[PDB]
Amino acid sequence: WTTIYERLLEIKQMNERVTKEINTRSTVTFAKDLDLLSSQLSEMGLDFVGEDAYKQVLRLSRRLINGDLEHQWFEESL
DNA sequence: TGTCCCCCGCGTTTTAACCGCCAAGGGGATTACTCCCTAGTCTCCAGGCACGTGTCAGATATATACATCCTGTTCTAGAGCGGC
Repeated sequence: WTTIYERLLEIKQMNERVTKEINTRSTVTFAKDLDLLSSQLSEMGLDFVGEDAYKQVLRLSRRLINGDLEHQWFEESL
């Protein structure tokens, strides 16, 4: 329990920085023109944009325990 | 018959083998729609089969000729003996 608690503390302490990192993810428009952005997790909804990172990680852990997340995709998302 | 070197029995230390556990994602298995081509005939005709036959390559034949193998004779090297 203390190990899981400290892991989630490590998640939450930098959460206020990563949340504004993905919220202000300034995608360059030139790569938008000829389609080089990584849209692998954007197709099935594993992206973190427009939403708090900790709550999304909580739902991700819930579905990861549920066994319908295709583990390596959750690995790449993290 | 001998030998010696090639293989077996055993001590030690790694080493990957098997089972313990977890996902992954191509992939075997199943179901369904549909579409091509293969089952089944009609007719025929042109390639395939039975018959007939001139013929041209193979076999028989034999003196001739290969052709290699066996054997006899001679050449040369090696060991033994005798003299200086």
